[PDB]
Amino acid sequence: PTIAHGDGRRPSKQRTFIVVKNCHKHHISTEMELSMLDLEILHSIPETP
Amino acid sequence: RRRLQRRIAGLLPPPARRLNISRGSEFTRDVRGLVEEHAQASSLSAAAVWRAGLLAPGEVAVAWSGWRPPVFGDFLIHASSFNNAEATGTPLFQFKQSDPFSGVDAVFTPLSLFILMNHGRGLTRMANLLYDSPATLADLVPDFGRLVADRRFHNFITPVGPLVENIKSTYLNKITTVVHGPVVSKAIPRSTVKVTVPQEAFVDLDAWLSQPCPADARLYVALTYEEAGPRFTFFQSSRGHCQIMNILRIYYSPSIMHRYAVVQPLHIEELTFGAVACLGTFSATDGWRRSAFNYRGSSLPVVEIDSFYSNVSDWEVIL
Amino acid sequence: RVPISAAVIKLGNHAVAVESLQKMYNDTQSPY
Repeated sequence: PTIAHGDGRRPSKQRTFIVVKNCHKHHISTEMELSMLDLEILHSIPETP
Repeated sequence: RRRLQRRIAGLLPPPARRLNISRGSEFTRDVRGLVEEHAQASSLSAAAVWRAGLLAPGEVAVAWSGWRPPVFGDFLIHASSFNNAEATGTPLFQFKQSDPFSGVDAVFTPLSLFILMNHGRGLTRMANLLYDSPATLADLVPDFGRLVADRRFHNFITPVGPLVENIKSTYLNKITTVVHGPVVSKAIPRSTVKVTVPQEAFVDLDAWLSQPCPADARLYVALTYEEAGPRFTFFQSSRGHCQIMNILRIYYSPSIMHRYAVVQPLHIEELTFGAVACLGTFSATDGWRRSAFNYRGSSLPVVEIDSFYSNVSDWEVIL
Repeated sequence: RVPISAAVIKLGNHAVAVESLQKMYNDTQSPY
């Protein structure tokens, strides 16, 4: 909104701002390992205590 | 010996090489079990991990098939030495730095590899538009003039294959590249990746000659030594390495006598006319579809080799 | 009738009000 002046000025009309904001994209990651000795026994089925 | 039958039942059946379909409209579960390949990425739950079968040893199997998983080269580079506006599938070149311990390597796109050759003396407009200053690249090679002068620039640059992952860090960039194997992007929507080589640096060699059509048409990168500074050209051929050095000597036949006529090789080390190296294979049918690479200002033509199997080789000298 | 949102202080016998139009002027980007 604007204020109306009584004095002689070059007066401002109805201003309106259109502002946009864009998203960030953060790509978080790690790199864990798993030994092959602990994957062959995982996809097998034993019969021994 | 009865558990042996259960172990061999777990071990025997390969994926079906043939399957008698009746109609394509029915889409039976047998032909779905044929055509399905296990994935490589899934959500972080027990059901998704067990369904994609990532935990199977060696190769993926839910609870060998002619597919090889790729290997990834992990490279740390300075953020100034690389342009983050590069495409994904572009072949890079690690330069072997001369320090004993570095930590930070030095890679080069063929756009960035052009401006090491340009200074001291289209494609060059885009190259100078991407990287503003060559001096921030011409110190990565510490002694470029000597190394070009004694013709030992081919053994200090080894190819590394195309890029797949480029995180946009601020000081020290980490890029990932496929040094060997099936080039496929590591994105959560798994999208394909096309090896991009700029057009003026990529001259075809099948159509340069102008009937037995093979499948694997290799892509050869070629460093040559010119009086106008060295050049990095790219050659696509459907032939053997034995064929490729003969036909590349025939292709460079004017340039060798050009370099000989303007400069006499006064010493013994200036005889080598650079070297070549096989960058890997791709399909000879739908190879090298032409496309464009747009920066913010300009656009150069660039070839787009699709479905590349990267496989580097050592340098074979041209003479 | 309506509450007038303006703080009132006591100075002896008179209870004068204190109000700031700053916020009513900054939303027009004018010089106070």
